Amino acid sequence: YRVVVLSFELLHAPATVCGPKKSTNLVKNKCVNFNFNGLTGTGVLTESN
Amino acid sequence: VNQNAQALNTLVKQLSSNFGAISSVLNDILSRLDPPEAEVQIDRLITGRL
Repeated sequence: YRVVVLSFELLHAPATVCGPKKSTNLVKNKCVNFNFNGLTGTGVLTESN
Repeated sequence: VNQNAQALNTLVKQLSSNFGAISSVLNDILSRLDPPEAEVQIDRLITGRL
């Protein structure tokens, strides 16, 4: 039997491999459901100082 | 005021602790595991946080 082990680094860094989901244009100044490369959350998106 | 604030800050810090789950972040487990088995991970956090 041929065997493969798919090891993943789930430790945080910028995105380098990703599953087949399409991206979309980003909303600001409104409450939105949001994801960045698996960083799923819910809230208002705004420019940082 | 110091005792009130240290107890509040500890209640907040214990959101980050693992209690023996595969992540402490609930939304990690909700992305990475299917419901039939994710519930065995999340119970650790519900019990730990409670």
